[PDB]
This record gives sequence, structure tokens and C-alpha cells, in this order.
Amino acid sequence: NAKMLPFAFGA
Amino acid sequence: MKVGQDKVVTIRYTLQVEGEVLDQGELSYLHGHRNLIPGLEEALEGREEGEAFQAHVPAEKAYGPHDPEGVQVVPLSAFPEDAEVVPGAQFYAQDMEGNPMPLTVVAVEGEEVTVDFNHPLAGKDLDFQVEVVKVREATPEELLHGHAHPSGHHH
Ligand SMILES: [Cl-]
Ligand code: NI
Ligand code: NI
Repeated sequence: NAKMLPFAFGA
Repeated sequence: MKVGQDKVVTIRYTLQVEGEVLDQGELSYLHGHRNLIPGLEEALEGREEGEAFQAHVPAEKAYGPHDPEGVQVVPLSAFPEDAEVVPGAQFYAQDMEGNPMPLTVVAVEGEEVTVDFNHPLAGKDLDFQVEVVKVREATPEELLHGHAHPSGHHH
């Protein structure tokens, strides 16, 4: 989820 | 044409959390391949090109609840130099094969830094304004790679 658009933190 | 499975969808959006505009931009994504948070894909399903609407997406269908286990207590020595290890600062750790893992600094005390690996929006309900700019069919290479070419933010 953390990689999903529109707001991607990364992981 | 309408948003649906295996379509490449271009949206313009504004993202607000508790009345503060946090983000605003335009992106293209391949629909139905877990490329976009589920509550937003659900709101977009079946929408026509040219539709514009506002949607509330609870944390559960956005970036998920805040996971308490994503908060760690690490040594200040792991931070380089003497950088700006203050609350709100963002750093990247790397795992054994070099994958970068982003964190936000929460607190510093002694030789210990409390850090948060959660997504910054974990636990937040998200308010969007969304405009469907374009919908098209995906190419074979897009459905093979699982993502639009190019994907992500125009702006
Ligand atoms: Cl994509
Ligand atoms: Ni790997
Ligand atoms: Ni317009």
C-alpha cells in the first residue's frame, strides 16, 4: 500500500 | 469511455487531510492492478471521461491504519554526520540488499531515535477532488509490465 499512488512513501 | 478493469486512466486530483491541502497533481495509472489506493479506485470505477467529483476515503481503504509496530527505537549512531535528526525529518534506511526504506523521525533522547516507518498518511482519512482526464485501453506491454508507460505523475 505504501508504494501505491497518488502519494508514495516507498518501502 | 468509462473507467474499468485494464484501462489506463489519467486523473487530476487534489488531496486534503483534515482541511489542509497536502497534495495536488496529475497521474496516469493502470486500473485494476493494485496501482492506486483501493478506496480511490472504487470511487473511480465506471466514471466517464470528463467526470469530476469529490470523495471521502477512510484510512482503511487508503493507506491503511497506523501500525504501531512500524515505530522503532534505533541508535542515533545509525544517522550520518550529525544530520538533522529532529521530529518530522525524513531519512532512508537500507536493508541487506540495499532496498531504501523511508522513515520519519518522531523523537530523540540520549543515543536513541524513535522513528516511524509507516506511510505518512497511514491512519488518516483522505478527502479528494478528482477529475477523469483520459481513459484508454492498455497496450499488451502495459498489461504485461502491470503498469502504464509512462506511469505516475505528469505533474
Ligand atoms: Cl501504473
Ligand atoms: Ni528485492
Ligand atoms: Ni478543466
